[PDB]
Amino acid sequence: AVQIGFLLFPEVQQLDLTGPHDVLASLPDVQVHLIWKEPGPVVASSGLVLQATTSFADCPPLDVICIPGGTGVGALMEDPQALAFIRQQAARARYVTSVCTGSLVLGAAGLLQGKRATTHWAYHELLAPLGAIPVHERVVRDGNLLTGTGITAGIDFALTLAAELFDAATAQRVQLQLEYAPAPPFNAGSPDTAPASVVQQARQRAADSLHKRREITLRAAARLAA
Amino acid sequence: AVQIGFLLFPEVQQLDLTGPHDVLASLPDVQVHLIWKEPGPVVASSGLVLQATTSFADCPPLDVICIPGGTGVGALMEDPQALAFIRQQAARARYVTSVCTGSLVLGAAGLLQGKRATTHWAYHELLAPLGAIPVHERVVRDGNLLTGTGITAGIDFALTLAAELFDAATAQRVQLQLEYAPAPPFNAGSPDTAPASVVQQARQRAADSLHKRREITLRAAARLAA
Ligand SMILES: [Cl-]
Ligand SMILES: [Cl-]
Repeated sequence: AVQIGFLLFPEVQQLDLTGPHDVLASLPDVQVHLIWKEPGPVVASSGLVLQATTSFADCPPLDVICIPGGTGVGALMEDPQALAFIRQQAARARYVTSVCTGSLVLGAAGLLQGKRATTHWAYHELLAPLGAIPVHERVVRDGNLLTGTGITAGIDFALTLAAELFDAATAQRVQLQLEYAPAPPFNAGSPDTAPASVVQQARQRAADSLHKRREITLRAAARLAA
Repeated sequence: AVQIGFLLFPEVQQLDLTGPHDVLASLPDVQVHLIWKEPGPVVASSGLVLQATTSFADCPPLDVICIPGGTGVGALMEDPQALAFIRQQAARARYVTSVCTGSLVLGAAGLLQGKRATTHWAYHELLAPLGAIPVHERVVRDGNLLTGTGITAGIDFALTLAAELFDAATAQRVQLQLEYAPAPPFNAGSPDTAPASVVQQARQRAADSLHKRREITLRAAARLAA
C-alpha cells in the first residue's frame, strides 16, 4: 500500500490538510496517516478538533509527505523534533509536498536550499533567507518537491499525484466521483487580481504575523548556516 | 453573532463540511457549530475522526444550516430525530444549504417540495420522487435554499453567503487571505466533460449505492405522502 502522511499540529489551517486527505483517501491501496508527537486530539486554528493517528516514532516510511500551513507554522519552524522527522522522511519519500505556509517548515528543515518554491503571498519574502529560489506561481515543482499556494492547493496537486502514482484515468475517475469543478463567485484569490483596497486590508491584517515570522525565519536561517 | 451550523453524522464526506467550515470560521462575529445527537467523536467515511460540539437539544437557533453529503446520507434519510431537527431549524434560518448528496436529506425532510434543487450527478434521479424540480446546475438557489454539487461546493457558496451576510469587500478579503484560486489539472469533474470510459467506471462503482438509495428514497417519499 502507498503510505501517505500529513503532519497535524496545533493551530494548523485544517483545510490545507483535509482537502488532500479526502481526495487521496479515495484511492485504492493507500494508507493515510495523521502524524504528530503522539496520537490524540490536535486543535486547528478554527477550533475544529482533529485526531492524530500515529506518532513520529511509530510512523512507517512514507511514500508521500505533506506539510500543511497555518498559524501554527511559527512554532514548528523551531521544533527540532518535528524538523528532524521531516528530514528523515524526506530522504526516501517519492514526493515531498506542502500547502501555503507549510513550505516555510520545509525551509526551516533545510529542504528548500537551492530549490524553486512558493508560499502564501503575504509571506513570500521569507523564502529567500531559507535558501530557496522564490517563484510566484501557484504550484512549483523541483524534482520530487511540490509546493503550492492556496488553501485548496492540495486538492489539485493530489490529483496530479494520483495520476503519477496510478494513471490519468484513475485521477479523472476520482475527480468525477467527487464532482470536483470549482467556480468561485469572486476573482480575488491573488494580490494581482483583487482590488487594491482589499489587498491593503489583507496586508494590514497580516502585518503582526509577518513581523513575528521574520524573527523566527532569521533564527531558523542561522541554524541552517551552522 | 451569526450562528452557523453543520450537521455532522457518521460516514459524512468530511470535505463537504470542512471546506465551508474553514471559510466561514474566518469571518468576524460568527459562531460555528458541529451538530449531532450528542457532542463527541463522529467518524467520517475516510476514517477521519471529527468532534461534534453541540447536541440537537442544546443547539441555538441557527442563521445558516448546512447539510453535507456522504455515504452516511442513507441512514439520515430515515432518522426521524435528525429530520425533525432540520425542519425546526429551517423554519427560521436565513439560509438553508446543502452540499452534494446532502440535498437528499433536505428532500427526505420535506424541504424540497416544489423547489428547484440539484445533487450529485450519480443520484440526480432521486430528486423528483422527493418533490423537487431537478436542475442540472452546480449551484441552485430557490428563495433561501441553496443546493450545490461537488465536494467543494460549500467553499464557493460560503463566499456568496459572506458577501450577503456582510458585504462583497469582506468576501473578497477572505478569498485573498486564503489565496483561493483553484486550477484543477484535469477537466473530468462533470459527466459532460469526462471521457466516456471514465463515466462508465464511475457509474458502475456507484450502482450498488444507487440501488440501495432508490429503496430508501421510496420509503422517505411515502412518509411525505402521508
Ligand atoms: Cl486555491
Ligand atoms: Cl467542486
